[PDB]
Amino acid sequence: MHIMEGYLPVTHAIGWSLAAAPFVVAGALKIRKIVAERPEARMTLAAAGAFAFVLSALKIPSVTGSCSHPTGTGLGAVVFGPSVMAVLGVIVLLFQALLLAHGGLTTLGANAFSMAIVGPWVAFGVYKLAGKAGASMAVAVFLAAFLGDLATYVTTSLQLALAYPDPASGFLGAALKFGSVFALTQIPLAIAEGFLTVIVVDALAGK
Amino acid sequence: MSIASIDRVAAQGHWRSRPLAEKSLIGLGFLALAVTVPPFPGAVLVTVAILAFTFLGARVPLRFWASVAVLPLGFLTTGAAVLLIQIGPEGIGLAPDGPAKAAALVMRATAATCCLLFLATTTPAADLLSGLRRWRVPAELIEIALLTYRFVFILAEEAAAMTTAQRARLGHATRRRWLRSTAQVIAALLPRALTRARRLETGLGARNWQGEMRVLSTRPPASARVLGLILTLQAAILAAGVL
Amino acid sequence: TPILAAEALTYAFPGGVKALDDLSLAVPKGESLAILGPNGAGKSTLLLHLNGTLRPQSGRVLLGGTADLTGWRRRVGLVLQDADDQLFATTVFEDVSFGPLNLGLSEAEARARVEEALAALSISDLRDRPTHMLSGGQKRRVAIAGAVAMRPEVLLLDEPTAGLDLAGTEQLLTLLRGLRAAGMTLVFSTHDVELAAALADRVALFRTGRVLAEGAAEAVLSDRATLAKVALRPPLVIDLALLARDHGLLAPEAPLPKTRDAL
Amino acid sequence: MTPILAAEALTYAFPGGVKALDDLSLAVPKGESLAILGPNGAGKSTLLLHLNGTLRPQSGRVLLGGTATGHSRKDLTGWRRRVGLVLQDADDQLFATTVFEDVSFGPLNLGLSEAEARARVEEALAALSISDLRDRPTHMLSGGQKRRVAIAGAVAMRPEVLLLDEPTAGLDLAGTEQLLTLLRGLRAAGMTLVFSTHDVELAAALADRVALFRTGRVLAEGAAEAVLSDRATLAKVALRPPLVIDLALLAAPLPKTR
Repeated sequence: MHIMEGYLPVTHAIGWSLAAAPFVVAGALKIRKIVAERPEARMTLAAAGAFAFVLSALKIPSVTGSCSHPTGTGLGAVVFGPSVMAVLGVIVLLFQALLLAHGGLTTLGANAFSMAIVGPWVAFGVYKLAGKAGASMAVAVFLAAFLGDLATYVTTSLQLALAYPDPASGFLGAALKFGSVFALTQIPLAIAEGFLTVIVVDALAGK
Repeated sequence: MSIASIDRVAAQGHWRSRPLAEKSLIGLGFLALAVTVPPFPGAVLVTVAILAFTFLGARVPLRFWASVAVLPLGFLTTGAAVLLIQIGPEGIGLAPDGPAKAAALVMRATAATCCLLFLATTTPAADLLSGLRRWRVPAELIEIALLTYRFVFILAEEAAAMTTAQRARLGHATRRRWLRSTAQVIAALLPRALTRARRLETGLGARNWQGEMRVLSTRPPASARVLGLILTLQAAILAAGVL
Repeated sequence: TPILAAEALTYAFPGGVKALDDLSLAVPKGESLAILGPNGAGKSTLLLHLNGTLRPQSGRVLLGGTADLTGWRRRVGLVLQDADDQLFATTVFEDVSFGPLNLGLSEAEARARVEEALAALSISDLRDRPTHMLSGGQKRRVAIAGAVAMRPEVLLLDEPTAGLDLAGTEQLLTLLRGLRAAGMTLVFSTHDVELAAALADRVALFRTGRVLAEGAAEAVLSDRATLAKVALRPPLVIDLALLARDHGLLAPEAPLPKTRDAL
Repeated sequence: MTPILAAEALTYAFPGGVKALDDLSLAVPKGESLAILGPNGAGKSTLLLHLNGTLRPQSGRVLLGGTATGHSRKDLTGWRRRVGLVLQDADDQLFATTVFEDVSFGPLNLGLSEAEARARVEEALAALSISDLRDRPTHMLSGGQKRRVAIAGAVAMRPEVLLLDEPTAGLDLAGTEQLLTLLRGLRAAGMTLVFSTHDVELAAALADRVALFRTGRVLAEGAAEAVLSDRATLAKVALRPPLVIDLALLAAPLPKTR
């Protein structure tokens, strides 16, 4: 799900780490003011953070025989703010790379674009519109990690198209492909955690 | 899953005492190369360089890391296979020159990942996070990030425990049961966290402060000695790599 | 004959810590086994191992005398020291019900196996308590109840008196002892060795990874020398009564005062 | 002479709630080992919380050494420097990526440069016999060890008074006894020990005088001599005596005639 280490060309790694920069700075300038406003912020945030990582290190039954680790994108959406997530996603992503050895440093920032910036902002629009579509809190969370999980698998497929066009079919070449090779894999996922985050948001209200 | 294995290794073998200053060069340097270096000449002798450093320089017992290492290899087996392939208005085919553009992808990544692995086996995530002291990233977010690393292992522990308890009591019988359950470990992990935050704040208020977080580190100062030496080596293996 | 055995265990954590180093162990039928030792000795590892929470590098356990386990966990339950990790759901009934129901137990058979559970444990309704609203004890009791609701042959649990008081300890002890009375095979691990004698009659000393001594609940607690290896001393009186006996014209030792008099 | 930390009332509860800390003005006399006692729900964990300043009681004032501090803000910073808290759960005062990095928090937001602070830390680490646990990470520490650290990080600042809260919780009699030493050693250096507990025999091992309370007021505050002992006095609270000697009708750390 994450782009592994140095699987991006330096033009693009830095390419995306400059298209993330404007959004990392954004959140980190309000994290700036939250900690300025209320200094214990260092603790609610860090705890928010250390949740998502731990969340996504856990395992979940896939629709299919797969056994994937969820991706807090949808769950961290309805609870914490998206932007706040902009910085945290980056802070979570380090450890998934530093510890799980599943991320990557060069790609971190490429990753941070889809999992911290695209995945989330999208996960709200679903949520809030399904909210103003009249749908129940039940589904407005489900579609939110689902469509939201998609928005990664899409964005990460597109960054792999951009950095690896098609030998033949030009741009969209690798698109549908990547869109298809990681397409048996994550749409078990994007469905399962889509329910997972309903059960999860289930218990939250009740406590 | 997770990942107290790697963390504790990174704080128990020969090279964890010796400065962050230069393991974050050996690491971040050779990383930078592999991505940059044209591969066939390049990331081949980089790999053997960082690999030497990893197993010979800082003997790391694994040897066994590849348990750590492999988790990547299932992801790119496909990525590489994409390049192998495909497409047009024609059912069909292998690409012209797939197996170079693929084996040039492998050697680049594996290399950069051995750079990662080196960092992630010898430098503890904590150190690397204090290093951003010396570049931009303002103090706060380092404190938070040093604290996020902290709660990650005082939530990992309660999570293992919880999963364990369900797992008894037969957490595990159906599959849907397993999902259901795991939710009951994630749902039941957010407030525990938030609260664990606020008993932190009261606890620290002991000292005449709750926020801030200035700490004193016990790392050493990598003398500009190994500085020069390492830097030269890398720049070399460049030059030669760009040959 | 053994109900729960263990081959030279071998399990170690990283590269490798070798928390457990070739330790064979055995558990008889309807007992009270105290795996006595130092703290951070990872007795807990052994326990988890016993309940199929862990597979070792090299591992042998045993059932009715022989090497899918949803039979295993069934036969043998578990209660980890901290209660709150073990109590999931909202009210008391849920936690108990959930275990038998987790089991194919139909509404009406879980109906009546949460039966003894609450009773035998001595919680008393009310019922409630719920997910949380007390201190710590009562919680230990409910979790323990949860273990028992499931056809258990063997009960694995660590420190059955950690953080608890003496009154709490006394009550729990009484219940555990009674539970012994139902023919249950209990296995507990403990700092406090008062607790051992206050419950065990077979005691296995646990060092490094290794059961260096076992099997006379008294013997182990009277072989002072053995105790010093793992840095423990014998229970009060017995230690005294060893001493008292040395000076004391002493044949037998009794926790209630046995003191000689006059005159 | 005048007590070093005496608390009025002090008074406190939850708002919209049952009692929290009636008016129990316990006075401690510089250079002893008081042992607040009972099995909790009494709120010893809460008492301490006012004796550092964590909690502002609705009414009560505690006066440190001779007179009364200006809480609500600012002053407390001073109070803390004098008075120290070691909570039950060691994971509530350790953020603390390694041990050294933790302890060293103290003297740094305490008022001191870098070299001297390091020096001070190094003192406390040896003051709890953890100088060989200096640069290994906290969550990789046995339960006892991390109290020793959260105590170290506290004795790193130099308080006169050191509050503790259940300082033997989940320790084996080994690690319990070798603890004892390390803080008898502290009072011997001159530090006022104050601590909640419920295993009674501890106060029979470290305490000079003992406090007793249920409800919220302290009902019994004298020597552990004729506290520990006067069972009836014990009686009102749920407990019983340490073993000692059963009868004195003839005519804590083991002695014996026989």
